[PDB]
Amino acid sequence: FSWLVLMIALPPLVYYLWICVTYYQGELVFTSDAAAWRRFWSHVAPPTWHAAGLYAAWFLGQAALQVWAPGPTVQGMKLPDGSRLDYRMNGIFSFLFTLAVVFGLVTMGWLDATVLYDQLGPLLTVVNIFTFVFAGFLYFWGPFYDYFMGTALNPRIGSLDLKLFCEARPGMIFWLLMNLSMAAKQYELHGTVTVPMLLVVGFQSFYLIDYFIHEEAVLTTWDIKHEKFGWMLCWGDLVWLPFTYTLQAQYLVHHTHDLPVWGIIAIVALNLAGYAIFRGANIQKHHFRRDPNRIVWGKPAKYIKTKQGSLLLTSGWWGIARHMNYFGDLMIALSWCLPAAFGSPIPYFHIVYFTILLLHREKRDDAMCLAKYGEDWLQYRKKVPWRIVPKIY
Repeated sequence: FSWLVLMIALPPLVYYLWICVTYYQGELVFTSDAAAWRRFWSHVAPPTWHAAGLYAAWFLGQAALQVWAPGPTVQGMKLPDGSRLDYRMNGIFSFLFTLAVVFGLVTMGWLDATVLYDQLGPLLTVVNIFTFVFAGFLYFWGPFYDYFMGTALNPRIGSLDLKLFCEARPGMIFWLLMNLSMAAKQYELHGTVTVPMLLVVGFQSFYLIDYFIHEEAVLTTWDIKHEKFGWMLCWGDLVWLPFTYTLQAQYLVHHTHDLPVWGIIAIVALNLAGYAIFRGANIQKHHFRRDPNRIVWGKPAKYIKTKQGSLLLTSGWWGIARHMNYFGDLMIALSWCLPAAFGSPIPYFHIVYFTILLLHREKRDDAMCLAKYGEDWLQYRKKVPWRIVPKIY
């Protein structure tokens, strides 16, 4: 019921926003006018052979890389059953490689610095069709909406795991490439790469670089550990992420304003405070959980020794709130959106979205650790009451 309608509803929302930002001036268009709606929705681009070819070439370039990237191999999760999946993983080498190759096609003139901006509209629809055909196949490898949530758990061909792959290669690297192309397009249309583009493009670049340095970490996440793929997962990978995360740069492509240096200082500080907290918390959890006795913020570490053989840090960021890290991530989000300034609501629809996401994620994780840690978790929730913020929530 809600799922098939949500399923048909999603691709339009991406078109809507894209149309909005590119063809209008990033204003939230809404009228009741018939003629206005025909003008609005005519802007949807049909699927071109050069686009389908280009994407298919890219997606298979990444699949190729994912399969023959140098190494190492890691064991994956799922302690019971065993039920321990092999993961060849070369995200770093892959990333560097596809950069060198892509920039290489670009200097060789064989590809244009701006293809991803130019042939964008058709890509959106090409990938939209490709994910539907794809989700059809994912349904076929393994009862009305199962298209939505999928079957066969973590499906593979030739040591290629699809949830992880789509999570990473053809989805997220495309994100940075688009950003670069859109940077390039701002320069071709206006003579300089404006500072807000450099903030946005650099910030997302570094976030991604950070992501791959911690490629192993995403082997423990809900997407990977628990939820079994499906159209929403696959489409969230190939479509939602690149074509909405690039909205800031999209917007900026024809918004060549600069920011006052105080805005520069506050935005960057926001981003780095956010990274101190997001990466800080995780490292701290780890470095504590490999040596409890070690100091954490000077003081000897305060932990709760859970009956089911695990330790819960009750100090450092984990002492301040149960999810400082999520807060870190959210600061980071807001720091991407603020270069865009206050011309339009569109660039900021990420922090709204991310916020809701984090809220959902928090609730889930909370439940999970109650199912696992029982009273010790409750004891913990007694020690550290604040979910994220933490004086507020």
